[PDB]
Amino acid sequence: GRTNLIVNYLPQNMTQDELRSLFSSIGEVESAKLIRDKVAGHSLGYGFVNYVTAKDAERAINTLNGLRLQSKTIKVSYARPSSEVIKDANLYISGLPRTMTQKDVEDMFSRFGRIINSRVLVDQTTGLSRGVAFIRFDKRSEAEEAITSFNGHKGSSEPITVKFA
Repeated sequence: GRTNLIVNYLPQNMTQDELRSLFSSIGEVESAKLIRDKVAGHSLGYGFVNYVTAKDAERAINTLNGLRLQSKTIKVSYARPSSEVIKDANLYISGLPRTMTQKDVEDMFSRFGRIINSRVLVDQTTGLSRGVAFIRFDKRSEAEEAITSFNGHKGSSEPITVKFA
């Protein structure tokens, strides 16, 4: 479920602004970067657009890849491809307590390997923590361990589920 996309063949004078604006128009953007020569200032014509939702990221590619601009036919594609993302040491955890927070959940799983990233899910109406979370590990072996170490647990009502996504 990638949110990061790569853009290039961007017109030479397009600005980090026109980039963002042009990508926001499709969804809601976390951050957009235009790659500039730090010293000389000019656009190297690479763009990184990060969405909040994957939905909108998939939406952006469909609508914006191939967009004709100043004869520049820009290319929108997922920053990470299906070659690498598909091998992420990434697991779904339900059953977690509502009091835990991204960091809390992170530290409690520290003990298995290098935690690349983590997202904790909140409720739609209620808004506060849900007990479901996602966690990415450095390499697979660290995740297996969580699965073996935490799949089933405890004074709470339900057992915690750990398994690959």
